[PDB]
Amino acid sequence: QVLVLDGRGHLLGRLAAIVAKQVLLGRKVVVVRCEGINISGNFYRNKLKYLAFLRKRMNTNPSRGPYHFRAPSRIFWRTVRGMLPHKTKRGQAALDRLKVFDGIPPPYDKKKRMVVPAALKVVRLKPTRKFAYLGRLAHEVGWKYQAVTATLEEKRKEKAKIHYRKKKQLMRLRKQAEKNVEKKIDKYTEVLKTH
Amino acid sequence: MKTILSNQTVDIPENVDITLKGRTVIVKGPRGTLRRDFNHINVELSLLGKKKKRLRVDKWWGNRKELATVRTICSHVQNMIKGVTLGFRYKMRSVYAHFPINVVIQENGSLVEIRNFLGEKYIRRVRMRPGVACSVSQAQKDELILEGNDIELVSNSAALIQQATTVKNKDIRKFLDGIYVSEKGTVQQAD
Amino acid sequence: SGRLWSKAIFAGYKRGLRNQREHTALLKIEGVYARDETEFYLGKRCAYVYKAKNNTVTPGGKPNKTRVIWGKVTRAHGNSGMVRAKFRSNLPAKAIGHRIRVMLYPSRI
Amino acid sequence: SHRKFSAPRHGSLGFLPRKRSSRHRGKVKSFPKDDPSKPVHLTAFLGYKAGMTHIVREVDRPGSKVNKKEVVEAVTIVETPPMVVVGIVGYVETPRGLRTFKTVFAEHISDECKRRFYKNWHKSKKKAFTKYCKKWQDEDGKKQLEKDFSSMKKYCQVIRVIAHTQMRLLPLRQKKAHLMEIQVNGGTVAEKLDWARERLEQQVPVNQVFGQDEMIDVIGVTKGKGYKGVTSRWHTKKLPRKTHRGLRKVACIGAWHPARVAFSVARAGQKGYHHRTEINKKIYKIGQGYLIKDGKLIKNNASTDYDLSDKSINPLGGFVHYGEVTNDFVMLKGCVVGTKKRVLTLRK
Amino acid sequence: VFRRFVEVGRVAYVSFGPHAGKLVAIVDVIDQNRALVDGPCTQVRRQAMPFKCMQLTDFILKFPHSAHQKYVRQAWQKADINTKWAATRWAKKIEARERKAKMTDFDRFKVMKAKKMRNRIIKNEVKKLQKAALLKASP
RNA sequence: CCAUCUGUGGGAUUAUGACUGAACGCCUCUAAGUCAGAAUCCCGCCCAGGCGGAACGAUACGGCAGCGCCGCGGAGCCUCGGUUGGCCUCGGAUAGCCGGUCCCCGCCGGGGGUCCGGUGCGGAGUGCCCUUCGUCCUGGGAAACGGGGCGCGGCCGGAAAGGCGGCCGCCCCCUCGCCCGUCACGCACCGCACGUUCGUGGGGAACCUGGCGCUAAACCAUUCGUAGACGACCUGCUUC
RNA sequence: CGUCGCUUUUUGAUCCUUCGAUGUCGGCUCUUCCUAUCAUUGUGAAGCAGAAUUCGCCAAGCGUUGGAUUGUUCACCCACU
RNA sequence: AGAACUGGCGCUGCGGGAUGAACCGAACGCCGGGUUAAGGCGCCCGAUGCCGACGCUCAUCAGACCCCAGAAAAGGUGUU
Ligand SMILES: [Mg+2]
Repeated sequence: QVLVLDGRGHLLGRLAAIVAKQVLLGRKVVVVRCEGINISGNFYRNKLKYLAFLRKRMNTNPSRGPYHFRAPSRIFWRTVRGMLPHKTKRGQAALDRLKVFDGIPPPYDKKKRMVVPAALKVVRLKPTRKFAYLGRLAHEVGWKYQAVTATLEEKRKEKAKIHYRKKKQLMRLRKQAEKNVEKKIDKYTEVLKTH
Repeated sequence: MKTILSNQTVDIPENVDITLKGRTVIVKGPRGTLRRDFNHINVELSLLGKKKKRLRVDKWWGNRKELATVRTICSHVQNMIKGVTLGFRYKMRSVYAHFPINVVIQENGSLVEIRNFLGEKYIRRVRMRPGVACSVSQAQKDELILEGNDIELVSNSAALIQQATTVKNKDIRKFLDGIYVSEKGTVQQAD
Repeated sequence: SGRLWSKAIFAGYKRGLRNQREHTALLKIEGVYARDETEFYLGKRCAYVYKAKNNTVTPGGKPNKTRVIWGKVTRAHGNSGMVRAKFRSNLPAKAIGHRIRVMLYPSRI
Repeated sequence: SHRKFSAPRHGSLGFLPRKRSSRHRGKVKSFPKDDPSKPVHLTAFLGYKAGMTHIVREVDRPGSKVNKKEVVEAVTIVETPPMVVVGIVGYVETPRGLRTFKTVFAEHISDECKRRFYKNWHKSKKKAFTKYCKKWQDEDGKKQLEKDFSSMKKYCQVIRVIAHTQMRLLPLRQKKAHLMEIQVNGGTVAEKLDWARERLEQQVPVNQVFGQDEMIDVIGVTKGKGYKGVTSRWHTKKLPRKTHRGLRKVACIGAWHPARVAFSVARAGQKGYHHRTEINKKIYKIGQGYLIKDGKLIKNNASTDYDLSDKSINPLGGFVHYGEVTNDFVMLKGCVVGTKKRVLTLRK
Repeated sequence: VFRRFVEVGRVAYVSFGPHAGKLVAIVDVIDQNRALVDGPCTQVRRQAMPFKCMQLTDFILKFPHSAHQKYVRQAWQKADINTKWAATRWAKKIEARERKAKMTDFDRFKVMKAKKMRNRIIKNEVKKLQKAALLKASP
């Protein structure tokens, strides 16, 4: 139906190309928590070429023209758009299967999130080299919603502990229950063929 | 080149006990405790053996700028060992021409309120890094003493004073005025 | 009762870079993602099922709005589990990204 | 190419879309920061500028050449009858900005508030809030009305106050209340919200919001001048007399190769009626107006400690184009945005 | 931290490559990413496999530095690696991973009927432990 | 400017000076890790508010008509796409996962010793329903909650887009809602395609069809002049 | 004494474009951009005592005027800064 | 600007060089299947979604493919 990608620990370009192909193949993909997407090169380097991006400004009226987005959701959304044929109506419809969310909204906070090990910083960068966070190059460039998001993450993650705390309550119980066996006639055929 | 490992060790005396959570190191000693995280530096640490307490930092894989940081690790532990038993004391002295420097402390040995520097009206209030102590000397003219456990909180705070007494729009080769550091010592002596 | 066909999306037409070729389609059959493991699906009849507003069936007793375009899997296409298929008409290019329906019919297993 | 003689820009590009603004009542773009420790208080207030006079005050400024002398200052006076608090709005913050949580209005609302909710009060049956008043008195609608204050108290972080003006107390022919929505920047949100349930449909005077010599800001819509030419809209230099096709025009409206008229060039359009915010207007006096009939109402405005007369601030003959002031007023040093009889929101 | 190394004599599992799924004995590390290996009792002969091919196990063998096939053959079956490798929890998992791959359609039916049976049994039993857990907490 | 009034602060940092500190047993602003740093830069303040959204008010009688909500069955019209759902820790990576006695946070959470596992099997290469053709006879094992609901009543949880979820008491009811075994039946349509679900989908027009409600307002015309090229804009219009 | 480069604000060289026509000097007016920085911010260096200067760095935010002669661009002068 | 020798463009499409007169492949009746040249294979964009091999390099102006669309002398205890 729809896949949900957690975005932290991933690279900017390695994730957004895989989103750009999976969204051309008919799926509905939703990338959540695109605040902590890493991007290679140190922070002062990547903050330069975003400031160079901001002055690409049409001279005669900047109102029409290049729309510099600053939230790291639409930074990630604009990266996918440059890897799509958005001037065609097949490339328009590809963007409508992408819905990107910064932070974690309540339709998407209780789903299970997937990661892409192609795009992870742990996978793909050599560990002795420097990387930039997309959250604080957005915060350095006009994104005025870092504090109101990082408040709502710890309100979100505190509610997620008390779920997981009581989940491992539940599976301590059904593991203590399956000690009370009474069923080893059925345990023959699963251990025989990979329980 | 990618050499097989290098390793320095750091011996630990008895009153200080180093425990490590990971690449984070917790150093408890007599005169307090302090901790440093090295989660950027890609090396393993190993304290080995009861009753002798040896810390073994070694890097198995690596290049020449990755080999240069294995000594920087062990030389930061020995500033945590020395500073948690002896401490650090940066005595610094006021040098002045015609105008005497008036230096006082406002807030509990943390804020430093410098006035009459070079005859100027502008006070210069220096708030310090948390963990040092301000103290004007006794039995010495115009000497200021900073004391604490951690060297980088002592030394950076001793740099804020010397940087604040900076002569501007002048010849800096004459007009030698400033509160310069003069001695790098310890709080407890000779241990 | 249940699905007797494997899922596959119609990824595009066989093309160079500028010109494309309409007579051969190419597919991404799902679950198979290498050239070595696509040998099962060769020769399989595959179908594109769609809707209109007029009516036709062969077997169902009453004609419904469903109609179909048949076709078959020809060969493999590159190292990543793609597959090219040659239908009996050409796909309408409305079907880009939508599924097709790959049956199991002409079976050697 | 290199003009030979440097001049600066005519006009500011900071105010660029010289547009008829979409509002007659000035919008507060950004309210003052609110802290829990500081007492609980309103932040803005509505007033109607009446005209200007001047003044004579004893200056006290050590060092200057004016010190301990009399100075005249041009002052504007703004008649502000006390506001009536009507509704309470809470705002919870998102990562897409602030969002209105929900609103609770007063039990029985006034008649001139209801006149704001209609573009034709005469052709109407006046049916607004007739079904919303009945929920304050029907108890099923009431035990959930107190529920919407507890969810207000729990979630939303900044709350505001809907108030309006008493247009019955003014000589204008308008009678529609100007319904504003102003922010309470007091303590924590429970004391901030119990401070507004206590005073629904009750008056809030001006001296309770502002203070004497407490410097504020004026927000208004400018004097609308119409569709005026280049040399009046931007104050561009006129051409010499010999010029064919026109004197009062800008000559070169751009180069060749940008090949488009830039946004940064001066040309003709609507001058005036723009939204502007003044900064740092000092209050000189909070007067109170036209008290009791037990002995006498007492005019007694504009009677300072040296004047001691039965004066009142409305001048001899009444204000030009405004009327005759019977209410509480604020006087402010300097020019202030708007024609007379024009709403403008005073703000801390 | 770094609880198992390569070493002269370290028994390694070979994950991919031409010998995928067989143990080897590391004989000599040759240059930085390639190691001389053999398995005398597990049908893989002497060559240089790359290190990214192999998986380190936790069996060491005390044979000399770069001996012949014979002494490695002695040390493999003096230590009896093959019974110890079957009696480990990691080769049980690669045994279990191939039993699930060769599961026929009739067995997969029989697994299904015996899987959905015992998960009724626990769910009708784990509900009973919930039922007694509140019954402690109700007084 | 020929009169008068007002013009607003934060952050990361550039230059540069430094801190600890290796490489190079010393040294060193640097290689990892730090500090100060500015008419620049980004934001605030301010100007405009998106084929961008909220919150709230009011929702058409008259004389027959008319309109919402809920409960429905009955057909035809138009747009099609899918053929089982996973209902959630944080993260680390030269590291992590689980279970755990003891001293601390209004009968729950913070810690440490201890025991485990780990090319993760308390393994989304996975997990639960399930591949359920139905039913009847008919025994074993399993199980004493029953499980669907038009049920009625109740609670309390979830505001970042809450539009969802959990619990409880009564109830027409089931005591066949599983696994193995006994028995024989159903369209056995005579080898063949678009089958099988989500789905008593989405959107519109009407009619037989039960109950519950609801009885307005925009625009013109008129006036105002805080507004004006014209549109627009700000206003008035009660038998006092 | 050498010697290596950059720029297209000078002039040449060229003749690719326009001869069924691209209105040809300067001034006025107005906008924006470049830095190879005159001033202004923060700095480093002097044969920097101070004052004034000079050489360099980040740096184009902001300023860089009023006149006599002259068609002048340019030039030259008066005066302020 | 002017010669020589061979090819080309002009007369000539097609694949590749983003774009293109001449470059590199290659020449054309209308089609189906097969295969390749030059070129390529993160995603636009067909094909590396190979458990590719070995090294080199960190840039506060990185670099990146004939013709071809930007640079030198000199210098660097930056690494090899
Ligand atoms: Mg605002």
